[PDB]
Amino acid sequence: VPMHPFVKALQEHFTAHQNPEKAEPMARYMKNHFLFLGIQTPERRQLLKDIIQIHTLPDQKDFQIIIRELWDLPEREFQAAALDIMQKYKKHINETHIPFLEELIVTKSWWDSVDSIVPTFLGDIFLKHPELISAYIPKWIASDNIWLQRAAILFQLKYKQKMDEELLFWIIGQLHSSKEFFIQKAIGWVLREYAKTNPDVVWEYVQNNELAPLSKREAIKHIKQNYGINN
DNA sequence: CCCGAAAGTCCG
DNA sequence: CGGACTTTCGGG
Repeated sequence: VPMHPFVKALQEHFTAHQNPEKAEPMARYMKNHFLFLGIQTPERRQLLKDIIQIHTLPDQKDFQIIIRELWDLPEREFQAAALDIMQKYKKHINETHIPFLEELIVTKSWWDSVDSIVPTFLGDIFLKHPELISAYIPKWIASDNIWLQRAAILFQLKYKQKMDEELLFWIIGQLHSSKEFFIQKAIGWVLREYAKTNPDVVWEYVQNNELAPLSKREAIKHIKQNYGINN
């Protein structure tokens, strides 16, 4: 597939501002799973802005094409740009994009891309179409893929009073035995966050259900102050 | 300005 | 283990 001119312009502009000195620790921070150009977010967003000002944002007919082509580029900044761009097409995104979003989650996978995709884009879709949750979450949990499993945990992260508690706890129950850091941490996170909405329910859950020690400790990082730590 | 979050390192 | 600290980013 021939590169879209918008993507080529973006690649040229990013590459002209690369910083090899910054790229080295930036890559080590991601455990060297990715090449980096060495461009951090404030400049990366300005550089994207430059290209939009010159070329304009492509027609929505090319939205998914742009994202995939950026996803295929080796340096991590292009996936970060791709997520910035998807946000600009946000009002075109609906439930038919769930498989498209799945595929972004399982390719070039790490906590930075997956955390940017799940509580926002997928979170909004399932909030509007909760009947579709059961068409995906059971598969995600059963899959070998820890990022799909993390997606099942985190898609409700920002739901607050719209949280489905029964569902949340069922999902955690399914994954509480996982020895994977990124799963134990996501469980801790989502519980810590939901505790800001309903501390009593989270407290009761962690005191009476099995969790990895990391999950539990992270869950009660704040609300342990409200209940106390027994001798 | 601040704070809280993800990671990360380092230490007992 | 779990705590102290670090950077970057986003939101008040």
